[PDB]
Amino acid sequence: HGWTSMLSHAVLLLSCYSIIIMFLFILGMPTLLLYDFGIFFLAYLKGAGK
Amino acid sequence: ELEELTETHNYIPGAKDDVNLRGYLATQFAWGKKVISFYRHPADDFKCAKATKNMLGR
Amino acid sequence: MKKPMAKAYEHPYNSEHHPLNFSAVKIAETFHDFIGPEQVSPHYESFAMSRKFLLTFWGGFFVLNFGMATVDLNWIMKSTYIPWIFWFQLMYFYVEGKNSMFMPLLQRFYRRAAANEIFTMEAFYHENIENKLRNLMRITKGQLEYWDIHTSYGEIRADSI
Amino acid sequence: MNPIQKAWLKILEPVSYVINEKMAKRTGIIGKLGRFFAIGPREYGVHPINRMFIFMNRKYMAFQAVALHRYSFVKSLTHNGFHMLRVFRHFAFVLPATVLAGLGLFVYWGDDNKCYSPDRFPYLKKRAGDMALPLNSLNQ
Amino acid sequence: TLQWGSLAERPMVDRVMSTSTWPVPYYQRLFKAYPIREKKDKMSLLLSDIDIDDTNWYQAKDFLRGSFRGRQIVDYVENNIASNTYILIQQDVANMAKAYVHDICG
Amino acid sequence: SLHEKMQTDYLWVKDHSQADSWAKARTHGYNYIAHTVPNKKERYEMIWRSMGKSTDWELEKFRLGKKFPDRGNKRRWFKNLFRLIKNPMGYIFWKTYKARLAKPSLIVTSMFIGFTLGFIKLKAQSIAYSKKQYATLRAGKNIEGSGQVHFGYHDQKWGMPAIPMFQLMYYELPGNSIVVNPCRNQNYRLYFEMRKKLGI
Amino acid sequence: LTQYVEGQIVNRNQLTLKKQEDIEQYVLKLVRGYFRTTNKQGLNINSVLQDHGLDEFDSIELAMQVEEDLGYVISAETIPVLNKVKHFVNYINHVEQFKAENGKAPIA
Amino acid sequence: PQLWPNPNKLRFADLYKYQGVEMKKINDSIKNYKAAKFYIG
Amino acid sequence: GYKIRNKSIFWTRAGWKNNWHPKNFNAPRPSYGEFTMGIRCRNDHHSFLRYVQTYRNMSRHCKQYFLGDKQLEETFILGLRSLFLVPYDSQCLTDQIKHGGERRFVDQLDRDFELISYNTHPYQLFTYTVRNEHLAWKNEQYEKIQKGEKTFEQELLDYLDEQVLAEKAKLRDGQNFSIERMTEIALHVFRKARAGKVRPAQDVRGPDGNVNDFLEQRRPFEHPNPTGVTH
Amino acid sequence: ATALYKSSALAGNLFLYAYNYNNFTANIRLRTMRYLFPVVSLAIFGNIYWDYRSQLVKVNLFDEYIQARAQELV
Ligand SMILES: CCCCCCCCCCCCCCCCCC(=O)OC[C@H](COP(=O)([O-])OCC(O)COP(=O)([O-])OC[C@@H](COC(=O)CCCCCCCCCCCCCCCCC)OC(=O)CCCCCCCCCCCCCCCCC)OC(=O)CCCCCCCCCCCCCCCCC
Ligand SMILES: CCCCCCCCCCCCCCCCCC(=O)OC[C@H](COP(=O)([O-])OCC(O)COP(=O)([O-])OC[C@@H](COC(=O)CCCCCCCCCCCCCCCCC)OC(=O)CCCCCCCCCCCCCCCCC)OC(=O)CCCCCCCCCCCCCCCCC
Ligand SMILES: CCCCCCCCCCCCCCCCCC(=O)OC[C@H](COP(=O)([O-])OCC(O)COP(=O)([O-])OC[C@@H](COC(=O)CCCCCCCCCCCCCCCCC)OC(=O)CCCCCCCCCCCCCCCCC)OC(=O)CCCCCCCCCCCCCCCCC
Ligand SMILES: CCCCCCCCCCCCCCCCCC(=O)OC[C@H](COP(=O)([O-])OCC(O)COP(=O)([O-])OC[C@@H](COC(=O)CCCCCCCCCCCCCCCCC)OC(=O)CCCCCCCCCCCCCCCCC)OC(=O)CCCCCCCCCCCCCCCCC
Ligand SMILES: CCCCCCCCCCCCCCCCCC(=O)OC[C@H](COP(=O)([O-])OCC(O)COP(=O)([O-])OC[C@@H](COC(=O)CCCCCCCCCCCCCCCCC)OC(=O)CCCCCCCCCCCCCCCCC)OC(=O)CCCCCCCCCCCCCCCCC
Ligand SMILES: CCCCCCCCCCCCCCCCCC(=O)OC[C@H](COP(=O)([O-])OCC[N+](C)(C)C)OC(=O)CCCCCCCCCCCCCCCCC
Ligand SMILES: COC1=C(OC)C(=O)C(C/C=C(\C)CC/C=C(\C)CC/C=C(\C)CC/C=C(\C)CC/C=C(\C)CC/C=C(/C)CC/C=C(\C)CCC=C(C)C)=C(C)C1=O
Repeated sequence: HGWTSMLSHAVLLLSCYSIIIMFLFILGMPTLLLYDFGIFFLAYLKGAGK
Repeated sequence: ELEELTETHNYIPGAKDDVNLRGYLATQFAWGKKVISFYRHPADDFKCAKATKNMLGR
Repeated sequence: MKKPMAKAYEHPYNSEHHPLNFSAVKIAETFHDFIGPEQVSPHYESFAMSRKFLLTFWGGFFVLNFGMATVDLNWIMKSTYIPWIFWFQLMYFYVEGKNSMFMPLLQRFYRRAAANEIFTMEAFYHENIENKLRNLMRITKGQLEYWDIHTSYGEIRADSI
Repeated sequence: MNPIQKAWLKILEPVSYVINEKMAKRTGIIGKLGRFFAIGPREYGVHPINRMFIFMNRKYMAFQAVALHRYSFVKSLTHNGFHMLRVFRHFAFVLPATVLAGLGLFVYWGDDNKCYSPDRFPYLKKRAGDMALPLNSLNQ
Repeated sequence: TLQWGSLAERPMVDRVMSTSTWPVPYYQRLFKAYPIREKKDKMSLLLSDIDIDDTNWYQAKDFLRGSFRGRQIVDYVENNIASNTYILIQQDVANMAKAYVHDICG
Repeated sequence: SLHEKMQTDYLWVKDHSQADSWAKARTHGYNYIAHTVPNKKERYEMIWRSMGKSTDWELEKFRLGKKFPDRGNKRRWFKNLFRLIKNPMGYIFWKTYKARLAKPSLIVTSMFIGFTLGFIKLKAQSIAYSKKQYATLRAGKNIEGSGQVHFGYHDQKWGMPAIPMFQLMYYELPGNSIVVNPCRNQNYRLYFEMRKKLGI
Repeated sequence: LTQYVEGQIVNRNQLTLKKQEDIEQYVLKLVRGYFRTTNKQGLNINSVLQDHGLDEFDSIELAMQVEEDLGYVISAETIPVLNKVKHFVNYINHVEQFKAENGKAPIA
Repeated sequence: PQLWPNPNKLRFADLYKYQGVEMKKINDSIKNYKAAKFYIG
Repeated sequence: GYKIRNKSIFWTRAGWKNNWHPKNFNAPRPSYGEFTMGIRCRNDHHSFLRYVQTYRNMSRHCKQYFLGDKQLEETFILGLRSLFLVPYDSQCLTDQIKHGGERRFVDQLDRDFELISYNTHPYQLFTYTVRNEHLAWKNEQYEKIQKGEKTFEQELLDYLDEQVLAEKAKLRDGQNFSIERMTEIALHVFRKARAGKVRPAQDVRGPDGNVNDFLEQRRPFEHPNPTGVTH
Repeated sequence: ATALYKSSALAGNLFLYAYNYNNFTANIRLRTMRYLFPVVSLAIFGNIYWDYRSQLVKVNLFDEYIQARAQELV
């Protein structure tokens, strides 16, 4: 992050935003995966009922 | 041909080369030694998913 | 001679200075127009060694210039102590310590060794391609031997009669 | 050679005649002085700032072509065209939106261009001759 | 060696001359200057070691049709030669020898 | 080609001196000598050979003759300065090509940029503190010495250590965030009421 | 309905065969005109295109030329089965018979 | 070949009507400026 | 010349020169009908007909801008086939590709045709430039032949015909005029003709080791100030 | 000065599009810029002209008030 020292008043501005970006899109990866499974998404996770 | 690789977004080096000799020279000591598969596009995704009677689709 | 076509299709949105499609080649051309040609020195000695005394003056002039201008230089030296200690102790192993301690981490060397071998393959490009052609020329010369036999049949048929 | 250089030539056409034909060959010092200020094609007349733009424009444009050329997030929702499982489809429009936001890079540069500067403290220091003021100067 | 001199005289040790001239210009040329992106009259160097293919007979017809004798050769080959390809490869003298025994009987 | 001579002259500068046109003034290489190169003694032998061929190995002719400086090196420092101003990045690029053939790691490059930009940042704050002292001086407080490293019985503030620990807890005061209170806009209520009273 | 021919715009004409002998003579002329066809005189009704230097892609170019001359719209499912001169003749008959009874062109 | 322009041995009228590779680039940029009249307008 | 010395240059974790099915952890595994509830897969059996239609589209949409040039159309066909014959002749086992090689190549060619339909594919722009440079040279020859003048190509052909007569009239001991001797006669004329033209310097170094550029002007300094334009 | 700079920077974007007109118009990889460049430019002009217009209205209200109020106090 050294090359961004003069781009703002915070040296870690890009790092502080990226940790939030990394959190939000990683949190959305499982959500989009269940959407891809469809209505059967529970059978993809646990399998058949008992 | 370099513009064709760029305009079709085939920006994985050596993907369309039958013998990616440059890819072998770069991975002579790489972990999990492998070269890119032939004509692999960086956007294609052939992942599947199935639901079985057991958990985790097993 | 039959009259050929006057011209082919002329694309209305493609030019040499503004090519429609992109590649590193056009960027490389504009880059060398910017940095200009290689600044070749015509002299017998390099510029630095011929003006060491003069460059030393101007080197110290700007040091004094910054030193005379910076009235709070001691505040900057003290403010730099903590990051100087921190970043050097943190990155010592990854830069230098790895060369004699736990792990070598030869990833960057592998990239030098492969490029050094490619430098040699490019230097011997003419040799390697010429050997590949010697085998293709051998195949071509072998096929041209059948025409040499046929051109003598007329002489053979005449002398046999 | 550019139209601005050719426009200078028509204006300096008589001056070039006096320097190149008369002064540049008379004798002695007048000859050396006329041959030094000779008029003609510019030696080392390339403009690096022009060339810096052409290079940076081309390199940044090749990046725009990559960031803007993405597979659609909307088209992948139905699982009927080219995309069955795309766990990072919600990232498809970040690069395009980021390049489009780069159009206001120079429009909104610095603090004065993002707000009404006279309501900010730094404007008071500039009108005071770039002088330090107490932080509550806008209130008093 | 690893001890070549001071830092200021580092660019000095690079030049190697093919003549006995003194003093020697120190600068070692890195690349060849390419001021104008001129389209070279030279043919492409990609056409180096490509095996025989369709472009060979297609261009042979184009150059043969520039002659009167070549126009007769092309027309007879494309009409009256029982071959499943234009990439003619002679691997035997069967068609040659049988054409001579059927001709020298006279 | 057709436009080669015109373009090559337009792109680069040539040497205008005719220093070597005069025969006897030409140097043998004894004006600017390389001292540390591994072939140093071969350079001196070629200089000696050049001096011997000029006098047919009767060096008494050289002792009696006039010795000249290297006129070809005249005004060389000015000529490099003008090329640096003409194209500063092109001059820096080619003068550092051989040095940039060896590229340090991403860590070393980041340390160079970080410490360099961090030093400039402290210099900018040091300049801003000098404006504070000038405002203090004009406000009626005479200043002995200078700087903010107080020798006496005062608190000092050294400046943010350029490490992520302090850069997460602290951040510098943004002057653009000090604003006029928005209650100023409520004075416009006086204008709206006056316009209605005057029948505007 | 017009196309460029050697840089000149020329009005293109369509053919209507509707007869077995006209179909065989057209197909033979079609295949003989293709620049990859070998042994043009040895080409008969029972000639396999593979025996004359033609592959699956050359059959597409031949079918593409049928749509130019006859005005057909041949689907991609039909092209890979046209591998003989006889196959082109029977297909043309099937298209004309289909249009004579169903009153419309075959599905494309 | 021997009539190619020389920056030293050049006439004033020839320099004014040179039209070299620098002008060829500009004329290409001008074609883009003109074609963008409706979009910018 | 130079050969790669590492004997393990083409070794991968999946085998020698394996660029069709690289080894990774998530390997393909079979599915059993009786135990599978539902599945999400994008594979299908449509690549064959899509491969046929793509060839027809690329061929027909490129011929729109050929202006009826028959030789260019036939040349383009040979080039188009070389693009579609890649999976049939490559060393890579295109039938053993990870997740279906047929689907991968069809989707790859569809990206090419999308550019072709817009007349923006680099192979198209390269074809127009190459053909324009070729027709300009053919038109130069046609204008010289209509004027009764002899083309530069005919002058060499006539000059080379008289060189063979002169060599075969003096070579009476042997009477086998090989193609090797015929070649070095033409190359000796080609080098002399190429050196006669005012061409830009192609080789880095001239007869000496020095470069042949405009920048390769060193001491001694013997050029005066640049002179201005003449009136 | 702020409204003039931002107007010149917006004019710089119009030159960047004009200088690269053939690539932005014919190359489909840049279609999103071709489509949404006029939308962003209108929003930029909207902000520039909004700030100038609102500033102009506030100055006129201030000028007309200090004149009316001064006469009442006289
Ligand atoms: C604070 C926020 C908290 C939440 C965080 C997350 C936010 C939510 C966003 C998540 C994504 C939501 C968007 C979903 C889009 C769906 C679009 C759609 O509808 O497509 C259809 C699609 C179904 O189609 P398909 O699966 O592709 O295939 C279907 C087959 O073809 C069909 O085969 P079939 O025909 O055999 O099936 C038969 C039928 C069978 O259906 C039945 O079961 C029948 C049920 C009984 C009906 C009543 C019967 C009454 C009987 C009456 C009898 C009368 C007769 C009496 C006698 C007659 C009298 C004369 O099945 C169906 O057809 C129904 C399927 C569709 C059901 C709808 C599912 C979506 C409902 C969502 C509701 C809430 C949405 C709010 C969102 C608001 C917007 C923001 O729906 C889905 O895919 C659902 C996917 C859901 C996955 C996402 C789950 C994410 C997990 C969320 C919880 C996470 C908790 C932990 C969070 C941790 C922190 C993050
Ligand atoms: C009256 C005037 C004359 C009318 C008649 C004439 C005009 C007729 C129409 C002419 C054409 C109109 C063009 C559009 C229709 C095109 C039809 C078509 O087939 O195109 C297919 C076309 C084909 O794809 P393509 O050509 O390959 O590429 C398309 C694009 O390049 C890009 O494709 P893409 O797929 O990559 O784009 C993806 C992007 C597309 O961009 C958008 O659409 C913006 C989406 C923003 C809204 C997202 C909604 C999220 C769920 C909300 C659920 C509740 C809704 C309630 C909303 C209340 C609002 C207060 O969306 C995303 O990025 C998805 C990820 C979003 C990030 C995560 C945010 C979601 C989570 C939020 C959580 C926070 C709240 C949690 C708690 C909630 C409270 C409890 O795809 C398109 O959709 C084209 C869109 C083009 C943009 C149109 C607008 C341009 C800007 C105009 C000014 C703004 C107007 C729109 C404002 C929208 C409100 C914000
Ligand atoms: C009665 C009423 C009238 C009273 C009059 C009283 C005054 C008498 C007038 C005449 C006085 C001189 C007598 C005749 C001398 C002739 C000697 C000769 O034959 O030529 C030798 C000398 C030989 O030069 P060269 O061989 O061609 O090349 C030099 C070497 O090759 C080296 O070239 P290089 O490339 O390696 O660069 C190194 C060079 C220079 O390189 C440098 O580093 C110097 C840098 C200076 C410029 C920078 C200054 C810093 C401040 C500004 C910053 C610039 C920023 C630019 C960049 C922007 C930011 C990035 O080193 C030198 O210093 C060379 C200077 C000459 C050698 C003398 C011994 C020098 C040691 C003393 C050094 C301290 C003085 C330095 C002054 C330098 C002026 C050129 O030529 C001259 O000195 C020419 C001077 C004659 C000019 C005549 C002008 C008309 C006279 C009347 C003027 C009226 C004035 C009224 C004043 C009123 C009272 C205040
Ligand atoms: C300086 C001496 C005292 C001054 C007296 C004057 C002495 C006369 C000589 C002065 C003239 C020359 C000055 C030195 C030049 C360096 C020598 C040289 O040329 O050798 C060739 C040298 C090649 O190195 P090599 O040894 O042949 O092979 C290296 C291998 O790659 C890999 O090698 P490795 O694996 O063995 O190790 C990796 C690394 C070795 O590891 C390191 O070098 C550690 C570097 C860590 C960062 C150090 C930051 C320095 C502090 C600057 C912060 C401001 C200073 C004030 C604040 C702190 C106060 C202490 O390699 C190197 O970097 C080699 C350089 C080591 C020696 C030079 C280090 C100088 C540091 C300064 C020392 C303290 C000065 C205090 C300031 C005094 C002011 C009053 O050229 C280089 O490329 C290295 C220079 C640094 C380049 C890094 C990349 C910079 C890219 C910047 C891009 C952004 C620019 C944007 C453009 C700007 C706008 C247009
Ligand atoms: C599916 C697989 C995963 C996906 C694969 C896809 C990845 C795509 C790769 C494509 C590569 C990027 C292409 C563009 C880059 C080209 C430009 C460039 O930077 O090359 C540098 C180029 C190559 O460097 P190199 O010397 O050859 O070394 C290469 C490698 O380091 C190798 O040399 P080494 O072996 O000797 O290195 C040893 C290594 C040894 O490291 C280790 O053994 C362990 C490392 C553990 C890290 C511990 C993290 C601790 C976190 C604590 C955080 C606390 C504070 C947090 C506060 C946040 C808020 C609370 O330690 C290092 O030195 C690493 C170097 C620095 C790494 C920085 C990023 C680290 C995280 C990477 C995230 C990616 C994760 C992927 C998942 C991988 C999972 C297996 O060298 C240059 O510097 C020249 C370029 C000038 C750059 C200067 C300015 C840089 C800023 C602009 C860069 C471009 C924009 C930003 C792009 C991303 C840069 C960070
Ligand atoms: C520098 C600035 C920019 C930084 C960008 C990042 C640069 C990263 C450089 C590439 C490194 C990538 C490492 C990948 C793993 C390589 C090793 C390997 O293949 O394992 C083989 C290994 C090793 O086998 P081997 O045979 O190859 O090596 C043997 C090792 N020796 C020689 C010592 C015996 O075998 C395995 O199969 C183990 C698999 C473990 C998987 C570990 C990686 C999991 C994470 C990867 C996915 C991350 C995606 C993140 C995307 C985030 C998006 C939001
Ligand atoms: C649209 O897509 C995009 C690109 O295209 C792909 C990009 O390239 C880029 C990258 C951007 C760039 C590469 C451009 C970078 C330029 C930057 C940072 C600023 C450039 C600044 C300069 C060149 C300095 C010039 C100095 C000044 C203007 C100050 C002095 C004033 C001057 C010279 C003008 C006087 C003022 C006037 C109003 C008169 C105007 C004069 C004229 C019009 C004369 C012209 C005469 C003729 C004959 C044409 C982006 C961001 C982008 O979004």
